[PDB]
Amino acid sequence: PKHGKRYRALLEKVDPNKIYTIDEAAHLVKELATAKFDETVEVHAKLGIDPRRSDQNVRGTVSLPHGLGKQVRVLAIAKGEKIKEAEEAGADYVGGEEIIQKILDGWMDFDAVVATPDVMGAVGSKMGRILGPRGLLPNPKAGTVGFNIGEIIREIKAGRIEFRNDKTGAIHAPVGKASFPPEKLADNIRAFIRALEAHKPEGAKGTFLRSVYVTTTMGPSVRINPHS
Amino acid sequence: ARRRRAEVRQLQPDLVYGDVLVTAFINKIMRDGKKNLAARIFYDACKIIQEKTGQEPLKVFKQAVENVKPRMEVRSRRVGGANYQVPMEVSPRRQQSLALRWLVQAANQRPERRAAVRIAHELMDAAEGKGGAVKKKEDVERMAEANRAYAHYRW
Amino acid sequence: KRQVASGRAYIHASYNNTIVTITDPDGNPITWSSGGVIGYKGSRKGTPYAAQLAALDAAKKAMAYGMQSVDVIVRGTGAGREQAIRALQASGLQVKSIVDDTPVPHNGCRPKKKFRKAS
RNA sequence: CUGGUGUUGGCUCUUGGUCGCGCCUGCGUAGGAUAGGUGGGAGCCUGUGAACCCCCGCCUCCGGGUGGGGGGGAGGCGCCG
RNA sequence: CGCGGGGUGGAGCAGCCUGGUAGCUCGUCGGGCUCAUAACCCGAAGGUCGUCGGUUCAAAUCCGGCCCCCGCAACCA
Repeated sequence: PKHGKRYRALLEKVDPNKIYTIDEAAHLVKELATAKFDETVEVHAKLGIDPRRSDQNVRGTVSLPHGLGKQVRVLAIAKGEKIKEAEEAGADYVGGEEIIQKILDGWMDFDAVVATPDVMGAVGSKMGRILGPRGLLPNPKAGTVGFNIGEIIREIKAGRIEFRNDKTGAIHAPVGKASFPPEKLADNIRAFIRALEAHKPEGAKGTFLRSVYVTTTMGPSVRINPHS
Repeated sequence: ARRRRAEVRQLQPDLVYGDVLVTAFINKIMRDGKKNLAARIFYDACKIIQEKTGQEPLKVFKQAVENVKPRMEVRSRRVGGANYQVPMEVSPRRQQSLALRWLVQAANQRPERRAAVRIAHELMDAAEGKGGAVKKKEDVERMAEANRAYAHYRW
Repeated sequence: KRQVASGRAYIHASYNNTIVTITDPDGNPITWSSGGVIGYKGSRKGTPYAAQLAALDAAKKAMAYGMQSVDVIVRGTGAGREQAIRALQASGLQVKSIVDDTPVPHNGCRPKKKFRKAS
């Protein structure tokens, strides 16, 4: 039919009109993660803004207190002592100056792509037309720019994520997995809600937080309470 | 031809491949009875078809006169002080004369030095279907099957 | 919206364009078509080929409307007319029957001087 | 001249533009098709009937997406390419 | 002056909105064609997407300042 038998049974333990604070949501998402693998906890929401202008288009970063649990393979396009700086801190691919010569025919997606301030004249024409809207853009507001490139890679491998606003006007980003207890999920979902409060654009009027959903990869969502 | 139905002029089998069609194409390749340098050219073409494509030249030539024959066309014919461009399938004889003549004309609008390579490179393209000669076939049928409004005057 | 398989198809064939309407059993337009609806304009509308297309187009635009069988009624003259009937048939419809209902005055209004050559 | 109200009351029908949601849709081209967009995903859809054969509601930029009933028995969809 | 819609070949205009697509049409021009021309049909010269900076690994697009046209109701000491 329209739905399933492993999906719909999850539509019995959650009332949409019953606002489950991140505690009755972090206790109920522990009974939504039924999968061969270990799911995640997709955290979504609809902000009170306008995604068509550039005064309220929220974006940035934020480290979650417990992390995620899903390892991300971060690489680099260094310049100087920032080639051995990302290789002492822990990086898969690093300072090869222009290793853009390998990735120009093929490639089966690793995870990340960082750089630095001086390789901006040609770090736009080589691999600036490929990963573009493929969310791997070395955007400095995204957190992938700077001479401190090996210092920004020990937190994206140990917790920190990225929440960007899309064309429509919402804010996504995972805050853990499905095997994370009621303490690791609920406390973490609190260090990402400040990231939407503190990064809250200026020209945005009204009650910024219209909604804040929290579900599980292949499971139903809960219109969780905003601050708690 | 106002009395008898004209009279189909009869060709003379091609001395190398047999077919009468062959010599006909040459008759067009020709200018001023220079039937030799005329004939000559046609073959030299095949020598390229042979080296450029391991396909028998004849087998190619035939298939190039085919993929070009225009199945229908437009011919003027007034009825009431108006020149409609009525379309009607074309005689299987004219259906050949056209294709042949065009393959020749086209083969002379290409930027190729020796005449040989022209008739050759062209033919090879008439078969594949992508040629300047194949072109008219298309632009002569796009004509009819467009003016198919005046069809009803099929004299 | 509503969908009914039984129908009635009208052929108003004139001189400058053949036109056809397809109604329901009560005679209410479900959809219509004409030499103008198709790409044609001007004189080549009155031509039969146009009539055919019009009929076909009318059929399909009537078919996907829940049609299956129609009652044909022609009116007028002009080339197109004929082709139009034959077109409705070999087109996928069901010509249940054809009638020739051309309007004729039992001598009423005087016609224009064009139509009055019949002095 | 005119809109709103007051004097101004009964009885059904019709139907918008908001806003309560329950719910339903999307395609230039290259491309097996009809890929709105961001985030998640290496996994789920079937014995509460899957490949397909028959029928209808619906939508149409008419290729085809969509969802229920009824034949039938175990095969689908995607990562990857 | 406050509000908001966009400048794109010679001209206009879809793309924007929903990121990476110079697409639609006529003039131009070589040619096919026909008595002649339009239509039809192939091929091509012509777009810094107003401009300037940033956001962009990529911007006609998101975009901050901005040149100018349009629309707009008010006001006018």
